[PDB]
Amino acid sequence: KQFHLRAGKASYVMQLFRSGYLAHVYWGKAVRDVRGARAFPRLDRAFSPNPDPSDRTFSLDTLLQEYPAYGNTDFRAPAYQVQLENGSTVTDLRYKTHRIYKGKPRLNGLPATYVEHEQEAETLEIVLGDALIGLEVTLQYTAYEKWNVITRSARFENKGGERLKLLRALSMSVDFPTADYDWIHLPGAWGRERWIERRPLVTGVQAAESRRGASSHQQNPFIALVAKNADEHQGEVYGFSFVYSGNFLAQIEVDQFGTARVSMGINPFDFTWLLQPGESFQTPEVVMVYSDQGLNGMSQTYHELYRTRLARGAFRDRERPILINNWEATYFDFNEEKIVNIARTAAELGIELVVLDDGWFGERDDDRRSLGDWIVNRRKLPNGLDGLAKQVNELGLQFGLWVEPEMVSPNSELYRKHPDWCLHVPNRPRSEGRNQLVLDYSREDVCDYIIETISNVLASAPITYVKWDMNRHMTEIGSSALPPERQRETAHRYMLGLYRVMDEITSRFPHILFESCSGGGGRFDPGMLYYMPQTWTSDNTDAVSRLKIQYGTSLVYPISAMGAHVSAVPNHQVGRVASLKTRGHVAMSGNFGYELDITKLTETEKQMMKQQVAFYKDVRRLVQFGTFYRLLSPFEGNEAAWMFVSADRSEALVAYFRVLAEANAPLSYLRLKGLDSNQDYEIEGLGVYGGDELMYAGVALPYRSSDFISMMWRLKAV
Amino acid sequence: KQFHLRAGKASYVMQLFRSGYLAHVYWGKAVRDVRGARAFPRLDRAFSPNPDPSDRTFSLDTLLQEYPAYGNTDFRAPAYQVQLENGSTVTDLRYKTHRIYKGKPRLNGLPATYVEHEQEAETLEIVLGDALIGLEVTLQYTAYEKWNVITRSARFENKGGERLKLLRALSMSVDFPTADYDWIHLPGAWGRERWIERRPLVTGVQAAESRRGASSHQQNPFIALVAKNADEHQGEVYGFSFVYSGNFLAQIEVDQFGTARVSMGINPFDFTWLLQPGESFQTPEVVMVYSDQGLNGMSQTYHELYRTRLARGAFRDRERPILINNWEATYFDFNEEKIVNIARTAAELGIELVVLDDGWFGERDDDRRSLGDWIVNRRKLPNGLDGLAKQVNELGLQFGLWVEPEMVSPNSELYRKHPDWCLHVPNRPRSEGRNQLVLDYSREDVCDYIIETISNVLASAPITYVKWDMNRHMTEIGSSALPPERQRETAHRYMLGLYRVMDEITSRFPHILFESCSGGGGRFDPGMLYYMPQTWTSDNTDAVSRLKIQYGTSLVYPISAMGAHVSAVPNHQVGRVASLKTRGHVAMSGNFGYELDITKLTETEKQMMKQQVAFYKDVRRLVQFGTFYRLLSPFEGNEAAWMFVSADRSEALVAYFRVLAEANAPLSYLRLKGLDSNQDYEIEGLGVYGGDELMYAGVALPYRSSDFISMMWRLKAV
Amino acid sequence: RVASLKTRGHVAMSGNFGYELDITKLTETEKQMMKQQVAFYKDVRRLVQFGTFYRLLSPFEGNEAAWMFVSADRSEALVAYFRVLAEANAPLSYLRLKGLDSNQDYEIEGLGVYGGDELMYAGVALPYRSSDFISMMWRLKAV
Amino acid sequence: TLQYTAYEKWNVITRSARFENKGGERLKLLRALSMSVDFPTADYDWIHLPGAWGRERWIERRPLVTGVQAAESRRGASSHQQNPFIALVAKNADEHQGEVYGFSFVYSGNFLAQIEVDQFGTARVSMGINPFDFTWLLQPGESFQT
Repeated sequence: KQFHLRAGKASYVMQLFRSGYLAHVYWGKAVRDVRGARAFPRLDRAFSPNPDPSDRTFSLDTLLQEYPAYGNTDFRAPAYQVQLENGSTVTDLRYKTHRIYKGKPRLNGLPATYVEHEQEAETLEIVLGDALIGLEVTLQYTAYEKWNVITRSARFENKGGERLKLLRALSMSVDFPTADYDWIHLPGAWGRERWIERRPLVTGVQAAESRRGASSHQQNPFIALVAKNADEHQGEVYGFSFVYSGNFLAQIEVDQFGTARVSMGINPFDFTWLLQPGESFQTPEVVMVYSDQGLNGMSQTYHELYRTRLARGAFRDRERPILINNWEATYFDFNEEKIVNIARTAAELGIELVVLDDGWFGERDDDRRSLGDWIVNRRKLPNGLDGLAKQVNELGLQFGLWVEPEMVSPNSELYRKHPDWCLHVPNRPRSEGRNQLVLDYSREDVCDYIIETISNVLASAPITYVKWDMNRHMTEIGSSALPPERQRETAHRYMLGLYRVMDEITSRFPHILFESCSGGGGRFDPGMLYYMPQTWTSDNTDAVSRLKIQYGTSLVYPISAMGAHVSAVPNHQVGRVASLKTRGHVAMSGNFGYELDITKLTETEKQMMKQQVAFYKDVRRLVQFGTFYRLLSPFEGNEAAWMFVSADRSEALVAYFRVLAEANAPLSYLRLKGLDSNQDYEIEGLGVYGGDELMYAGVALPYRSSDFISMMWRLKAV
Repeated sequence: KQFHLRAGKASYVMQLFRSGYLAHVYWGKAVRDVRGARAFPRLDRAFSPNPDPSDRTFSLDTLLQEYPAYGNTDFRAPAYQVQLENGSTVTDLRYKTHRIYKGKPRLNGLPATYVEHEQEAETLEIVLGDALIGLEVTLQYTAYEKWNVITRSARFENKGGERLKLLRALSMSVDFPTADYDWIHLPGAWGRERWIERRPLVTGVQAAESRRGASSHQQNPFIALVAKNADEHQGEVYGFSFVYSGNFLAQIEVDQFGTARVSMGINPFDFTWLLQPGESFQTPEVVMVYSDQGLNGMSQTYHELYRTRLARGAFRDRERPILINNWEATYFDFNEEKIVNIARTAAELGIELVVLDDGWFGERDDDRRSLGDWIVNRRKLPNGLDGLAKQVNELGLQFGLWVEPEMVSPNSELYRKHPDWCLHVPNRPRSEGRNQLVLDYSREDVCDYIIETISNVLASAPITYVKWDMNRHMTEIGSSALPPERQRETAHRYMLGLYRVMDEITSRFPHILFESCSGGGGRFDPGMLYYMPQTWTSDNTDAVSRLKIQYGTSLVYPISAMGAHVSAVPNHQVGRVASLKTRGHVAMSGNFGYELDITKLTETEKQMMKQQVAFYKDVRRLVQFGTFYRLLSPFEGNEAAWMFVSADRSEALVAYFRVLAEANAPLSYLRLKGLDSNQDYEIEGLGVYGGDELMYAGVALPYRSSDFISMMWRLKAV
Repeated sequence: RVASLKTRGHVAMSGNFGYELDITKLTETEKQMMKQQVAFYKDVRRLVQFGTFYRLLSPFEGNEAAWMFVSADRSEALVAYFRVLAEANAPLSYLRLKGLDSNQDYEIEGLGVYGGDELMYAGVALPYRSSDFISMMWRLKAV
Repeated sequence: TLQYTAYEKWNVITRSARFENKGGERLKLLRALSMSVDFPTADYDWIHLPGAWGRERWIERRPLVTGVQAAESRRGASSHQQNPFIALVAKNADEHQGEVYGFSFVYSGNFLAQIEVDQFGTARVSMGINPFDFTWLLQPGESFQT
C-alpha cells in the first residue's frame, strides 16, 4: 500500500499504515523504488499513548503523517481541527478510497498552478473519512512531469447530518525524519520587503505568519528547509510556497524525537468555518520544490512554473513594456498638461507606456479623501481619461491607469450613501489606515458594484495597462451580512470576493496588462500572480536598497513579475545618492521602467536614459524569460552579483555591484555560472573567453572608486 | 502618569498614554527615576493603522503594551481574546482605576508565590475595562522587597449583560524595545528532561508549549531572554517562569521594527472559557526575574524564592531524608518479606527512609490493571501496610508510600462501577497510555471520592512520606458533567480539581513529606512545588545522563526539590556502566537517595554506600539549602562542574566530572566562584588556600584514566 | 566618498583635531560651520585628549559606531555616535552609556537633566535620520 | 639579565633582556626576543592589528589554532601591515568585561609577535626583534640590550 509520486528528478512517497492511517515516507531525489531500506522501527515511546490498547508500539505521536489531527494520541500541531455540536474537537480520519488521473484540476474560487495538456502532470487524490460525523477530507497531490514540483491542497465535505465547525484548516503537513536543517523565511517591512533570513532550527515552534488580512510586507508566504552545508549553487533545499494572498501560517515544529513538522495554510488564528450538512471547504494549494543544486536550483524551478503555469492572460509569454509612472514625479500635484508633457519626453527616450497614478479621480489632491468615487477629476483632467489616453496614443505610446477598488474613504460620496459597505463590527469605532476603510468584499452586492463600476472606467478610454494598489490592512474584521457563527469567515470570504472580482474584470479586458501592487510588495505572492502577471516590487526605489529586496524576491518569484523603476536622487525613501548608471543597472535586473520627472533632466541625462531604454530592449527577452543565477549576496557582504543565461546557454548578461568603497582595496574576482564550458563566449568590449575559464577561474574586476558602483557585461557565444 | 515598581535592585516601569492606554516603559537594573532619557519618537509607520484617524503617528501596532489585544490596529499576537455574542472578537480595554497595597494576594483556586508578612512585598492592581460589553480586567503586579522578583497575573470579570467567551487568556505580555537577544528554553523527553538550549532570536515567532494537559518532559514552562554576551557569571538575563502544571504557551514574537513581545500563560490551543454575566476568571501567575550577574544570578534568585516562599508545609525549611526506593530494585516482583529484607539492610547503611513503590495494591502484579482500587494486596502484604510500616519503624526507619490517584485502569472495580468517571468524549474510542485512563478531576464527585479514599489509606498506617505519580498524558479531553459550551474548559478545570485535591490531602497530613512525580520530571513546575516541596527529577538514573538533566533543572528549581537516586549498573535506561563513586557524587549534588536491591550488593559496595550516607549527612544542609554555582556545562563540552556555598561563605563543596577519557591528555584546571577573596580556605586533605587564588588562578584537576570520573572537595574557612 | 562636513568634524574631534584642505576655496556655509567647530573643540580639548575613553559600538561588527570621553571626576562627558548606511522604515535605536556616576544627575545640553543610572542601564534614544553617513554628538554636564 | 618592572598605580609589567659576553670566545645571536611566557591553557582568542596604507590597524579577533599564529614586519619599520601589538582575550570577553592580556612592543623596526600552542594546550607568547634576516655578533666583553 505505497504511493510513489514522481515529480521531475524528485520522489514523493507515502504509505498506508495499519487501518487506514496515511504516513509520510520519503521526499527527495528520485529513487526507482523505496523498498524500505530506511525503515521505521516502531517503538513504545513513554507518554505517547496508543489508539489500539493491544499494541504499545503504535502511537500517532510517533507516526510521520501527511495530514495529522489532535486528540487521538497525537500531541504535535495538527493540520486541521474540527469542533462538533457536543463541544468535542476529537476527530479520526482514516483511508476511504483514492483515485489517480492525468492532468491537474482547478480549485474552486481559488488561484492555482495549471496545465495546458493532461500529459504535463499527474494528480493523486486520497480520500479520508470520519464515519461518526460523516466528515470527508480529500487530499490532493499533483506531480509535474517536467519540474521537481509537488502541489498539495485539501477539500473538506460534510456528508453527515450535523454542523461541523472548522477551527483550523491548513493546506499541508509533512514530517521529516530528522530536524538537522536550517530554515529560510522572508521577513521585512514597507520599503524593505523580503530580506533573506537563514537560521538553524530550534527544538520547538518556529513560525512566520500574517494576521493583517493580506500576505504582507512583514512576512512572505514562503519558507524553506535547507541542508546544513547547502548554498546557492549546491545542496538539498525544500521550498514551500503558499498560493494565497490573505492570512497565512508557515510553521515548523521539532518534537522530542528530532522530527520536523512543516505545515502551511490559512492562519487558524481568528479563523473558523461552519460546515452545514452538504457544505464543503476548499483550501488553497502549496507548491513544494526539491532541488539538489542549491537555492538557485530551487528558485529556477519556481521561476519557470510560476511564469508559464501560474501567470495567465495574453501577456503571459509576451515581452513587457518599458513604462513611466508619475507617482514619485508629481505625486498628487499634477494636471493633464503635465502628464502629456511627460508623455512626449518619454516618446523621445523610447519608453513604450505612460502610467497615470493616484490623484486622477474625485477630489483626490491628497490621500485623505475620494476613495470609492471613481470618476474623472475635470479640474485636473479637463478632457477626461478619454482625452488624455487618446493624446498619449497618437504619440505611439500605451496608456495606463492606477486603481484602488478595495478601499473607500470616509470622506467620499460612496461612504455617505453606503456607510455599512465597509468592514466593521457593531458599536465599535471604525479604525482607519491612511484615512481610508476596507470595503466588504464578502458581500455580493459590493463586489457586483465594484466590477461594473471599474468596468465602466476601463471601457471609457483606450487603456492597455492597469495598476491595482492596496494601501491598508484590515481592522475591525466583520460583516453585517453574516450571522454571528459565520463572522470569523469574513477575512477569508473577503479574499474569495476579491479573487472573483479580479477574475471577472481581467476576463472582460484581455487586452489589458494588469500589474498588482500593495504599497509595493504588500501582496507579492503566487495568488496575485495568477490574476496579474506582474507586481510592483517595492515603494523603495533606491538602487542600493533594491539590491537586498530584489535578491530576496528572486528567491521565489520570476524576474518577469519583478517591477523595477529608475527614480530621482536623492532618493525619496532613504535619502541615498547613487549614480544614474548604478540606478539603471539595478532596475534593468527586473521588469524595467522609470519613475521620475523626465521633463527636468539635462540633455546629458536624457542621452544616458536613452541608451538605457535601447539597451534593455536588446536584453529584454534574456532578462524576463531567461535563466536567473544569484552570485553574490548583499545580505552576506559588501557586494551583490547575478546573471541571466539564455535557455540554449548561447547568451548571457552579468551584473555586479559594490556598495562601500575603501582605500587601497585588494583586487576582486567574479566566477560565473550556467555557461557551457565547451563553448567560447565573447565579452563585449573585452574579448573572447572560454566558458570553462569564466566559471572555473573567474573574471578580474576593474579597480574602481566611490560608493555604490555597478558594471554590466553582455556575453554571446561564438 | 507613570507606574514605577521596585523589586529588589530591579525596576519595572509603566505609563498611561492618552486615554487610558497602558504602555510598557522599562524593565532592568534599578533606576532612581525615569525622566525619559530613552524616549520614543512617535512615527507614522506605513500600514500600521490608527485608532484615531486624525493622528497617523499613533498605532497599537507600534505601541509597547502590557496587555495587548488584536483587531484594534494591533497585528501582533494578543495577550487575550474575547468573542462576543454577535460573533465579533474586537475588545477595547482602557484604564478605570488602580490600587496599591502592601503584601501579596492569594489566587483563587490556584498556587502562587506568597508572603508571610505584608511588608515583604508590594502589590499593584491596574483595573482595565471595556464599557461596551462591561468587561473588567484587573492586572496584578507584585514586587518583592529582598529579591528582583516581579509576579504578573490577570483577573477577568463579566459585569455586562451577555456571556463572554475567552478564546485566549495569557498571564502576561511584555514588549522589549529591541530584539538583539538570545533566548533559552528547556526542551527534552522522558529520560532526558530539561536540556539547555540557547539560540539567537529570529524575526517571527519562537515558542515552547505543551498540549499534553501537563507541564511535560518535552517542554518545561520556562523561557529566558539573555544578552548576546551574557553567560553563567555575568550579563543581563530576563527569566520567565510559569506557576502552572497544565497546558502552557511560552512565546516570543519579533516584529518588523525589532521589538520583542514575550507572552506566557495557559495555551490558547484547544482552550476556551465561558464567562456568564457575574462570573470571573483568574489566570495563574508568572514569576519574572532580572539579573545582571549572569545565569547563576537569575537561578539563585529563583532558588531562594521557590524554596522559602513557594514551597510550603513543615518540611519547607527542614533537611530531607536519605531514602531507598524499591522500584528499580524489585519492580512489580516483590513481597512483604522482601521489603523488610531491604529495610534491614538499609538500617545498616544509615538510610533513614524506606519507600514502598508501585505494586502494593489491588491485583497489581503488572502495569495493566488495578489503578483506582486503593486497598492493600494481602497476598503480597499479609500483614498489610500497617504491619509493614511498624516492621520498618522498629528498625528506626520512616515508611513511605507510592500513589497515582489521577489514573484508573480499565481493568479495575472502580471502572466497572463508574465507567463515566474518566475523561472522554461521546461515541469515540477511549485511547490508553500504559494501559490506563485519566480520571475526570473537573468533576466534584470524583475529587471528593479520591480525597476520602486516599485519606483512608494514609491514615491506616504510620506513613510519613508519599510519592505522587502520574504515568500518562491526557487524550480525548472532555467531560460528561459539562455542557457543550464548557467542553474546552475541561483541561484547565481538571488541573483546578487536582490542585484542590492536593491542597486538601496535604492539609490533613502535615506530618507527611510529599514528593511529586510524573515519570520523572513530567510535572517539574512551580505549580506542583507549591503543594509538594520536592519532585522526582527523572526516571533516568544514569550518572552521566543526569549531568545534563540536573544542570538544566538547576536553572530554575532549587536543589532541595531535585531528587537523585543511586542506581544499579548496567543502567536500566541507557545501558552505561559507571563507578559507584561517580553515581554518588552526581546523586549527592541533589536530594540524595538510593534505588536498587541493596540485599544483593557486594561488601565492597556496602562499604562505600555506608560511607556515602555518612558523608552526605554532613553536607546535607549545605547542599539542599546552600547557594548553587554552575562552573562547567556538560552541554558545552566533556566536563561538568558545580559548587555549593554557604550563606556566610564559610563553607563550600565542589564537584567535578569528566565523561570521556583520552590518552596523553593535557592538564586541566578549575576556577571557583562565590567565595570570599579576602579569606583563606582549607581544602580538606590538600591544604589551606586563599579564596582569591581559588577563584582567580584556580585548582589543578586530577590527571586520570578510564571513563566517567568524578572528584569532590570540601572547603572550610579558617 | 562624499560625507557631510558635520560628520567629518565629529570623527576628527574624536582625536587631535585639525584641518587639511584649501580653506580659501570654501563656501561661506562651510566657513561658518568650521568657526563653530573650532570653538567647540576648544571648549572640550582637555576632555577629549586627556579624558577616559570608552568604546561602545564597534564599526567592525555592525552598521553603527560609537564612543565617549569621560573626565576624571566623572563630572563631564562627551558622547559620539555614527551610522553609515541607511534604510527606509528603519527600526529605532538606543545607546547605553558607560563610565558615569550612577548616583549623579547629568544634564545633556539640548535634551534635559537625566539620571546617570538611566543613561547606563536604560540608554539614550537615537533620533530617526535618513541619508547615509550620519553623526550625532551629546555633551554631558553634572549638576 | 631578565628585566621585570611592576608599576604600583597600573597593572603594567615591562620585560626586556640584556645579553653580555663574559667569555673568551665570540658569540653570535641568531635570535633575541624581548620576552616569552608560557600560559597553562590555550582556550583563548587573539587580537592583532592588521591592515595597510589608507586602512591601518583593523581589528581581527580570531580563536587560537593548535600551531603557530604570527604577526610580524620585515620592512625595517612598524609597518601599516602589522602593528606591533597582540592580545590574549578570554572566550567570553568584550569591551566592557572579561580577562584580557596585552602585549605591546616599544620598538619601531622589524618585530615578531608569535603565539604557539603545543600538544598539551599550552600557549607561548613571544615578542621582540624579528629573528629573520637578523644576527648580532657579541665579542668578548660586549653586550646587547633588547
